[PDB]
Amino acid sequence: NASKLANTNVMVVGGAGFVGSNLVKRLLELGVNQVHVVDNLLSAEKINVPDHPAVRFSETSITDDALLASLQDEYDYVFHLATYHGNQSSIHDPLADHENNTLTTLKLYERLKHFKRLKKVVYSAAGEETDIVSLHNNDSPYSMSKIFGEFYSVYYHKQHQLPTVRARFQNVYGPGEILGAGRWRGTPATVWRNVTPTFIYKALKGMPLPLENGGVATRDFIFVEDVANGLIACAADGTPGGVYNIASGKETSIADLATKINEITGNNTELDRLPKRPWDNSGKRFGSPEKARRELGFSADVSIDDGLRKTIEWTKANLAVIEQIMRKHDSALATY
Amino acid sequence: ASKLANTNVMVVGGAGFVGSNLVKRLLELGVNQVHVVDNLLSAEKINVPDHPAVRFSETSITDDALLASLQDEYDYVFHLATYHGNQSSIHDPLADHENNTLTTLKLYERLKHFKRLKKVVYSAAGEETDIVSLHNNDSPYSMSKIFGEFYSVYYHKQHQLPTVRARFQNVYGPGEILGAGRWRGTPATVWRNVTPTFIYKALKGMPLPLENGGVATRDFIFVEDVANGLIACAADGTPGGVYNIASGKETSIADLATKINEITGNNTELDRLPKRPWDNSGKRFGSPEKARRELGFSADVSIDDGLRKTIEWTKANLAVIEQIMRKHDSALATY
Ligand SMILES: NC(=O)c1ccc[n+]([C@@H]2O[C@H](COP(=O)([O-])OP(=O)(O)OC[C@H]3O[C@@H](n4cnc5c(N)ncnc54)[C@H](O)[C@@H]3O)[C@@H](O)[C@H]2O)c1
Ligand SMILES: NC(=O)c1ccc[n+]([C@@H]2O[C@H](COP(=O)([O-])OP(=O)(O)OC[C@H]3O[C@@H](n4cnc5c(N)ncnc54)[C@H](O)[C@@H]3O)[C@@H](O)[C@H]2O)c1
Repeated sequence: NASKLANTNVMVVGGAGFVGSNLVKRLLELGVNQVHVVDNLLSAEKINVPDHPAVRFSETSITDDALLASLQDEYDYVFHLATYHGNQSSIHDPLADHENNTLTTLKLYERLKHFKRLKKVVYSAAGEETDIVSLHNNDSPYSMSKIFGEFYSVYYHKQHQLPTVRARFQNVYGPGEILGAGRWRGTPATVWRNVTPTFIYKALKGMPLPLENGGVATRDFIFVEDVANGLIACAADGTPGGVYNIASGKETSIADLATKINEITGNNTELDRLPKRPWDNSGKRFGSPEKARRELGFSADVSIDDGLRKTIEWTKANLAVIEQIMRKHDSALATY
Repeated sequence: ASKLANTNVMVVGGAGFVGSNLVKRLLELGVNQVHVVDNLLSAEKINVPDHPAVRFSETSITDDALLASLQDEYDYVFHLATYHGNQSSIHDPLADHENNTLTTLKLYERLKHFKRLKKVVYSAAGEETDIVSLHNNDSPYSMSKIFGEFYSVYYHKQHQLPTVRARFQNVYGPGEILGAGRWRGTPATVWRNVTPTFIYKALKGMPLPLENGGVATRDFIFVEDVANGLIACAADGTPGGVYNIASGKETSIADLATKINEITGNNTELDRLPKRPWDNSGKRFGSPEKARRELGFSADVSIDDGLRKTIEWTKANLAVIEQIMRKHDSALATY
């Protein structure tokens, strides 16, 4: 049913970003009529927005009142991917997080509530689906903002029939995640965004991979192209008011991540890994991909090896530009 | 309670119903100073006493200049501001967010630097658990109240802000003024809650608009008990903790109406129906046992006594209450 999006008008809030740019690429592949990207480039690079006849780019916050007022009821689908990137940035400035991570969703939904052409509004939430949450689980304002967007998604559906679908995912990696993308957001994580691109960049430079705690921790990585397809499946076939895990169902240890990256890149430097013991990942739960498979026919099948090969090829091909982007934060990094 | 003697206290939302009662009790307790911060969005200035120990900032707590001007000179902060209430919030979720979610966040973001604070008490909505459903929330107001609990837990864990969440519901008593504040979009601005609506109507000798035979029950709690409960939270509540401040006693709306009529001498009819098992089934009231055990707090004002006090206050102030109600006449007529 991904062809349901053929010849439709789509908005992608946060569409200049990592997941967003990949979603935009896939929408254009599927033959959408128009993509309206709304993105303030707070954590993104304009090089991730194509200069394409189906792509309209509004370089403005989705909280901007004038922008919101200017929106017309001409969208079939909306993908809400904006966030304040990410955990560490949000701890550093909870008010910057609120503006770009909680208020975004509320103001977007308040404008959309009277749009009648809307078939689905897909919200990227953070990471068997249950709708019970703990007040204690939340390590950052980012994590609270993500949860709050689910509260809003449920409310706008119940009260106003906004056809929301919540897509939960975690540990996305792949082409288009640029270290240093966007503005300085307070901490070194602006540069070193996530473990996979940090390790790829370091391995391409022939640097030893800074492996923490022997790399015993595991993550369910998911390739960004699979996430894009999962978000599309939610739009086309997800139940309004509903939620879906968009997940690989496969765990990789950080040590094995490092090893694969080193092997593919030919980075012949040491790795300080340790054997996993029963106490190392004992509490850990990963999201089941079963609901999305059963109800949407969606399966995230790109293997970690194939995904890493693609990501590494893209990173190598763009290494100079990535480095120019990272370097803009040299001063802020030095004084942190 | 006397732990607060001679302390400096801030009451955000201190001009409102619960707030004004809390401020009165704090003064009785002999606090050094109360700083009330209130934009009067749902409140009346006559609920702010002229008293040498009260300072009044007629300003939103989200105002940056006000926040920046605050100094680390408070022993206790009571955060009572909200966007009153469910109905208003549904009408305008953005007005709610500004006065109900953003309030908490910006307040906490300022206070996290303050090391004189012993306790920060947040009035949340109604054994205590910290698990919530994404589905339980009928309104933006409801979401904002829950969000404030999330923030309270976070700021304690991350920044050691000594928060205590106080959960209550169905407060009634002197100082709740029908029509208080600005028009917030719906007739609930006037007809705020069932108790003051019924008291007012009974005093005017009008039939009480009892809905569905009054089979619904509520755990009403008298406002002075809520104020003492908040104080017990401040003095002795565990940082990061939560306590139900509750009566543990249910009254049907039909019995509420009957009592109000009996006290006021309102001789008009009442359409009551008998309560059946399927009428309140599964409705849960908050246990007051944790607050009793840990803080020695119990809410002992009976419904009969509280209603008497409330009716007396209303009768005493009926003229001013009506003048306050009447400012919303045009807005009511067009709703
Ligand atoms: N990458 C992951 O592993 C991961 C995991 C779980 C959930 N998510 C969610 O997926 C979404 C996309 O994340 P990402 O990894 O692509 O990060 P990203 O930072 O690359 O993308 C987010 C985009 O939002 C934009 N933005 C920020 N504030 C805005 C505002 N006020 N108005 C409009 N646009 C704004 C940024 O400039 C950026 O382009 C986010 O909602 C994120 O929380 C991501
Ligand atoms: N009355 C009840 O039965 C009840 C039940 C459960 C929880 N509560 C909570 O108790 C607290 C007090 O409620 P109340 O019944 O006294 O209502 P209220 O409306 O009388 O008091 C709230 C006060 O907050 C003020 N306020 C609004 N926005 C503000 C802002 N931006 N900055 C500063 N002040 C602002 C209002 O002007 C008002 O004086 C609220 O937090 C409410 O959610 C009340």
